[PDB]
Amino acid sequence: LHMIPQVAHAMVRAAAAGRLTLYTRTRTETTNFDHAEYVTCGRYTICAFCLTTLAPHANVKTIQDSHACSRQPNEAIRSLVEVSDK
Amino acid sequence: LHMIPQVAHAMVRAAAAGRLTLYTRTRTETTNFDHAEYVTCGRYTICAFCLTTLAPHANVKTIQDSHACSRQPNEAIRSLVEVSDK
Amino acid sequence: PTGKLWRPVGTSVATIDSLAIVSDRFGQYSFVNEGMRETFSKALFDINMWQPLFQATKTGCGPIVLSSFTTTTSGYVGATAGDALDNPVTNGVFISTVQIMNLQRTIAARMRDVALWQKHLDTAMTMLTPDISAGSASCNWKSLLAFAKDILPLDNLCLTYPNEFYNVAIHRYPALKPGNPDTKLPDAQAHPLGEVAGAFNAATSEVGSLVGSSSTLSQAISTMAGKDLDLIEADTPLPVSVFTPSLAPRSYRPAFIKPEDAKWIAEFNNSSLIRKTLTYSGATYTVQLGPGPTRVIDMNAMIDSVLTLDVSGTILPYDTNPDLSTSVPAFVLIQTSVPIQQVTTAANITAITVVSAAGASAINLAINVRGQPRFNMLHLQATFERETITGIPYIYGLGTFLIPSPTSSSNFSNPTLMDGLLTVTPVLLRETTYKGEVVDAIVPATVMANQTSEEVASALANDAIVLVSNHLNKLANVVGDAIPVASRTDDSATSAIVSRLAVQHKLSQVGQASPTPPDYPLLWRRAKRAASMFVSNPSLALQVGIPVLTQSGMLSALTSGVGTALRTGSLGKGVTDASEKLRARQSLTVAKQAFFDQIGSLWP
Amino acid sequence: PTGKLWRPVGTSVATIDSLAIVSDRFGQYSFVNEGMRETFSKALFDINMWQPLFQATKTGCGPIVLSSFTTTTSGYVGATAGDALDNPVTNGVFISTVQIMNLQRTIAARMRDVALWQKHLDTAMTMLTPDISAGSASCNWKSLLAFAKDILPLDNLCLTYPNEFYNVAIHRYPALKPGNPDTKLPDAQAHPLGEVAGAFNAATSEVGSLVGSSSTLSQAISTMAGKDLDLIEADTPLPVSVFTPSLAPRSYRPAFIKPEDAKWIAEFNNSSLIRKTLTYSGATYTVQLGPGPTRVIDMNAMIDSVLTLDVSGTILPYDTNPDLSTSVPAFVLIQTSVPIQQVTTAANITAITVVSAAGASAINLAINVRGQPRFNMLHLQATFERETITGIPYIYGLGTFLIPSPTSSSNFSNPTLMDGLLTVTPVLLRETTYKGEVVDAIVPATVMANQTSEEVASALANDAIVLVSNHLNKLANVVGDAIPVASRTDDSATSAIVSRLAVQHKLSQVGQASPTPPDYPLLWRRAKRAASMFVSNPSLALQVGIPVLTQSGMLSALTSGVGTALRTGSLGKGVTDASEKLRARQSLTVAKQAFFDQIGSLWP
Amino acid sequence: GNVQTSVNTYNITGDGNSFTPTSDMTSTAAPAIDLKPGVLN
Amino acid sequence: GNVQTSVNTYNITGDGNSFTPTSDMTSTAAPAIDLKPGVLN
Ligand SMILES: *C(=O)CCCCCCCCCCCCC
Ligand SMILES: *C(=O)CCCCCCCCCCCCC
Repeated sequence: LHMIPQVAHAMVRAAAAGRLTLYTRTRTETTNFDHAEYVTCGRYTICAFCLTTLAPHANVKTIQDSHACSRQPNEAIRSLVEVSDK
Repeated sequence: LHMIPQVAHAMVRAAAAGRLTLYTRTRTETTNFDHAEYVTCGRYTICAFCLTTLAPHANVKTIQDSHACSRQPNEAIRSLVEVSDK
Repeated sequence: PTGKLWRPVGTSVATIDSLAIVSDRFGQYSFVNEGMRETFSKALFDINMWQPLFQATKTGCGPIVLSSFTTTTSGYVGATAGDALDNPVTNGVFISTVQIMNLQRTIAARMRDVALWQKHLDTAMTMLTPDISAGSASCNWKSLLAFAKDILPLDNLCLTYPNEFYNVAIHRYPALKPGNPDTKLPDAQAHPLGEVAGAFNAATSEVGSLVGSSSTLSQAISTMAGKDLDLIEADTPLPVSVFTPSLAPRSYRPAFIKPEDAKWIAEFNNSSLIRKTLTYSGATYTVQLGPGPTRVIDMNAMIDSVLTLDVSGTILPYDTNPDLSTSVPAFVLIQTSVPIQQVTTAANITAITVVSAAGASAINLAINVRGQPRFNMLHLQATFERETITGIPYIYGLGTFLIPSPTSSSNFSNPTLMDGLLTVTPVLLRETTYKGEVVDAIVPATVMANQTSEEVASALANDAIVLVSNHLNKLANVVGDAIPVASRTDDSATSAIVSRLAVQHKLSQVGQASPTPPDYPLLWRRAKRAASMFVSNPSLALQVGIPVLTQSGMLSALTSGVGTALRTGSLGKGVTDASEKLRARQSLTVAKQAFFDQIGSLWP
Repeated sequence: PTGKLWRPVGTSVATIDSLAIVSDRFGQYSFVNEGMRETFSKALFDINMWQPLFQATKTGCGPIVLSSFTTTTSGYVGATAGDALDNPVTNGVFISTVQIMNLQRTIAARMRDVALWQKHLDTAMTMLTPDISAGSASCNWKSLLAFAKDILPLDNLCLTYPNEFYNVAIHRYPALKPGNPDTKLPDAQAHPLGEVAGAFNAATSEVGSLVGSSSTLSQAISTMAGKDLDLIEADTPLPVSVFTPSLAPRSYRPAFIKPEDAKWIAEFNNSSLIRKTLTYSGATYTVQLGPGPTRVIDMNAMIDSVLTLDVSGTILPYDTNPDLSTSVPAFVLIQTSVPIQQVTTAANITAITVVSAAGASAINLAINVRGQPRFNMLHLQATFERETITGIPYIYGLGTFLIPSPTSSSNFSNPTLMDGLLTVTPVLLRETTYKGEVVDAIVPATVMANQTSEEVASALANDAIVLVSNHLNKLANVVGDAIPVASRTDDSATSAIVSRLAVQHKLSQVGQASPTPPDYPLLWRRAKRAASMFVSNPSLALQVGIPVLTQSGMLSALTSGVGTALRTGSLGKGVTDASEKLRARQSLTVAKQAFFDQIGSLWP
Repeated sequence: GNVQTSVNTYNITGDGNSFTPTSDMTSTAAPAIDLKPGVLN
Repeated sequence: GNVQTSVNTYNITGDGNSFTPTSDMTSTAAPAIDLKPGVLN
């Protein structure tokens, strides 16, 4: 089973005080969501394409994954971070 | 099973406003509880000795029973009637 | 022996493997055991009878001998090589498959042929009751004939072949005795082909009728073993299946049923009103829970059924409180936080779902029937499901009103449409309900004398009570039917009970002066009305406070008596009141003789 | 044949009924099949060995020949007339009951006799390690003897009979080779009575030790079939019994466990405080539910256990808020109307029962340990029972404080004594718990990669998780033990997994450019650490987010591999690292030879 | 449907089997065996 | 305990039976039969 809603409760609390760092496929952080795949807190890591938990810990430089797709609303948590980043 | 507590809810509502009365073993009504056995509302009838339901009809003149025993507090419903009889 | 015939395929030595169903170009020869020839002979016999009508009408094809479909093979005949080895039959009589086909389609084709004629013969035969059941009674033949020459409608077949049907008839009605050719007089005895059968059906004056009294017994015996009347008050878990509950959808009238009289229905007994709101189809309505207690169907303790609350003919006072009109009546669930019967005000009611509203307000659903506008018969209806209410500790089904705007006028109204005739239909038999809980097994003995007067009539369609009532009801018709629990004959039923009362009243006398030697004439009579009161209203045995009937012994006792009682009736059980029964039959034959007397005069 | 011998009681013709256990004045002759003589001979053989010590000490009574307890009867020998008929044995060797008694009490009496001496021989034998496992190593006999002449304590029995024990010894230690009488020199070969057995235990340098490697396998095979490691990740309901949960009482530290990390523990997350009251033993106390969320043990989803909340060493700040002192700490149930996590204020809490208070206030239970007064180790403790909470939708166990008078001081305290080490012990194994519900069967595969890091460590003693952990743990010791999942030997375990990764990564490559031909050197190595990470911490396979291990294939796969892997180990499985293992044994014999060299000098 | 071979004279997946109801032979074993007291004896 | 008679050589309620454990014969059937691969063959 995908997510395990204790994970999603850590998504919103990291996005209601936006610490969420969106990482691309080349393991670099961006803030645009278009090139980004990995989503951190930094407790949990989720690739935005397949939308599954990947590592309990953060620092996505040490994660192995094989998925490939496109756009994935919810952008709403991504939108909630930049509002709460102020 | 004895009484069926729908019966006891009819005891107290007949004792909140005292209607009940106390019938003796010779099928005459008294108000002393010492010579009395049968207890009415007048929906349900209960002999005070064995304390079981006997006939939902009253007129305890038409009830057959065979029990014989003494000492039966609750006298409290008997006491609540004469206070509420005023 | 029985089954298909086999033969040693490996030859000579027939072992449990050197056999093989002797099949071939005709199919497989199946053995025709003694009794199975009785049937096909009894079937063909009933067709040959119509011989005179087959020739007359050039149909048929000669008499059908069963010896034309069989053969005289020989080998081992069983159901399987293994067991067929123990039935060496020599020159037995087997019928091959392709033959088992003709003896079939022949008896079928001929059966049509006769079934038709046989119908004409009848509209004419029974058209003068050739059957009396006490003494005799004639009717001078001339008249009789010259009479039916009339009545019989022009399209019978008894007018086209009189003594071509008559010859068939003479063999079916030992009433018509043909006049012997060489003495030109009747015969006293009547010789119809059904010689024996017809002899053993006559209502023998000694005992009603063997064919009757015999069946009324085997019939009861069937039930007794079948449904499982035995074990009727067994004290231990029993799968609802053991009660074969079917075609079981009982209907009520809640908003009247007291909450304690039937666990599946709690009420909002609160001081003031509890007006809540809910956006249903855009429009915002207000559920009321008005002045009175508003009894609502509880959802837990409600076996996933098909609740269909009908609201018709019931008053609809939109005339006075205009508040009522405009509100679409609708069955709605109500999830409350705090348990009902503890739910005080609106903030307490979690949510409210309109599980089924009625399109069009309360002023189109009306219909004036003398001032008091009634409800045009309409059925609102949910489909409650055990688990759609999982977790949810408190939730209630309520067929209320949904007022579009609460007012002062509806301050003493209380829009519960529950006064209507609700009809719950358990849609999932496996699960029953008892005392408010859903179960998979009942404990019979528990449900005896455990309900109150109305804790029975208020039972919920397919709940222990309704099951431990459907059961007694069968056992009630076995006694009512077979056993004579309705005469001063201290029958096996009222007798099983008497022995319990004795053994019971006898030990209650043990210890203490024993000043009262058991009665018996009074015990027999007390148990007679006990067994009788049961046959009468099977239900009672569930209500607390019923003399005798509700003591643990009885019933468990009764049935096991009635049980062995049926398994011994003899055949002449009909000897009971076979005197007045006889005298009544003579009474009829005297009046029927009176009829034949007119047929005899009018049509001379 | 086997069993007692029977004989034709009806004489001559022996049918399946003309037989009868041939009993008599001696009891019943039971047949002594070939192998059962191996035991009683092997037992007596080990006693005869001590012959030289039996005569020396005038005990015993001559050598015990097994041919003194048997006989040479003949008849049919089976377990029952029916089957004994198919075992006609002539002049077989049977032992009568009364004999089966002596061969028993003799081997028992003698067994004591020797068991004693045999103990003295030992404290002297092993008292100079007569066993090396690589190459040889002597120790000039004179010294050796003249040495033990010392060490051996004055109450042995090897000093009272030197060459009466020596002769017994020579047959047990192929180390002591007696000097031949007519050439006055050793023998090279050593001939101890255990000639073969002792040959097959030597640590053979080719492969560790046959006796070892053989058992370590049959041992693992036992478990594999026993507990039911097979079927370890079966996807379908399994009775808890199938998991033989025993000696299983896990302890925690709630008031810390997040509610979502373990369903059996909800919290009162409410704004302000919720001071309630309750007359306990006359005195009126106030349960607090202070400032923080106060996580409480939920009662539903709590398998009728034996909750024993220990409160010791934990802080007890009666020093600051004096309010805390005077209050007897006590585990108390709390029935709330509205569901917790929705229970706002006091009027919401139905009732509160002190299921177990601690006599004496919080100022006698204390004990100063450097300012911060702690709690004198004491155990409060309820005995929750599934049904004592029937109906009651909401109820929670809370080990709080029961303040005799709430004050401003205790306005930020929150007296939950749950910070203590609570120890629940399921007292009714049949029922397990999963995701908050009580069940009777688990679905293994469901519990894999379904818990979180701590949704495992927070498991409730005897709940699916704790059961699907106790299970993997066995299977984890079978691999850890038998299979070599701890060397670069790509063993059967890490091999079963590799085949899954391939078949898996291979189809995920099907459809689309297939630009990546499967790796394999990388797959072998990835699955090696997967099988290895499992043996390591069996638990992990339950946590969501573990590489390989948590895909449905593995485990179900692993086990069934490890399975067949054990059923083929051969005997010489010990060949693994049997090189360094060997070189290490020679290392020891070189150091032990060094010892004998001193025994050889010091005591010349 | 895995091949058996002798246990029973017919394979299920055997060659040329054929499900095909005929209004003519209504499939039926033996349920109504009479055992009632009078009728069994 | 109703009398049987021949089914089995002993009646339970039979004459002079006797429950009486003896430390000498510890009651035991055959549970530990060895079947493991190497040991069964
Ligand atoms: C092998 O067993 C494959 C499954 C084919 C038959 C299984 C049972 C379904 C067909 C029934 C045949 C016998 C009477 C229904
Ligand atoms: C008749 O069946 C009366 C009951 C007496 C025996 C029933 C079973 C209890 C005794 C067991 C005997 C066999 C081994 C325990």
